Amino acid sequence: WDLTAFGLVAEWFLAYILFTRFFYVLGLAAIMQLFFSYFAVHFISNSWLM
Amino acid sequence: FMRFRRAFGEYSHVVAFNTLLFLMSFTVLCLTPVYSFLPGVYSVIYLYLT
Amino acid sequence: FYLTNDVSFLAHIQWMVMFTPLVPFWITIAYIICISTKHFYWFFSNYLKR
Amino acid sequence: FPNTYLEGSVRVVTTFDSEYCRHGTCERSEAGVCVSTSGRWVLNNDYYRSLPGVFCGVDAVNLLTNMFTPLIQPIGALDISASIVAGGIVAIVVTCLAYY
Repeated sequence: WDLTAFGLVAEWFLAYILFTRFFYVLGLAAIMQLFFSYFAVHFISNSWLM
Repeated sequence: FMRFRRAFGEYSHVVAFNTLLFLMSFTVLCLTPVYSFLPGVYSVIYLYLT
Repeated sequence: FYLTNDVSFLAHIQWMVMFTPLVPFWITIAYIICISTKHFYWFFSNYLKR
Repeated sequence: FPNTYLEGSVRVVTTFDSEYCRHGTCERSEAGVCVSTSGRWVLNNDYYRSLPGVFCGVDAVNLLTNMFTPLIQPIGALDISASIVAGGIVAIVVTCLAYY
């Protein structure tokens, strides 16, 4: 069987248990990374910095 | 390894040019599927520079 | 050209970050060639000339 | 179908202002002259003057002048063919400066 997802969930739960002020930036980075996977191509043109 | 390092200096001069030539040839090959007139001109200029 | 390398690197980085998205392509290519001229001679002398 | 000036690997097509169509779907195209490096279908309509290897213009001189349009475009317009475009400017610049 495969239990990688369960391990990731357990690690996230333990991270949530160890709450600090710096958890919010990690959460924002994770949610931005998840969000950019779906739209992506819709608003990327020119501006090589972007 | 030391003997090979000592011997490799003689042909390093050829290798340095051949590596860049291979890169140029690979780029030309990569550009083929659009401009299907390049290979002849590239062969002509290759023979000229030879 | 009339500056120390310590501030020259910062100036080049700032110019690359700032003016890039609103300048013609050939101007950027000329700038890159001009800034990279002094290394091509060294590379050619040390690994291609012989 | 529009008139064809050449046929084969290299194709040159001149079109009027009409909805040229064949077996399949139909689109409207402006009058002008089009040329493609491949034997693929070509039109003066939008979405056709974006594909690589396709050149278009109002007339013969206009097409030749517009062939250099991407050269003044800001960086970030080509992905694979950027190397040859860069080299074609680098060689001219280095020669015209360093010698003359």
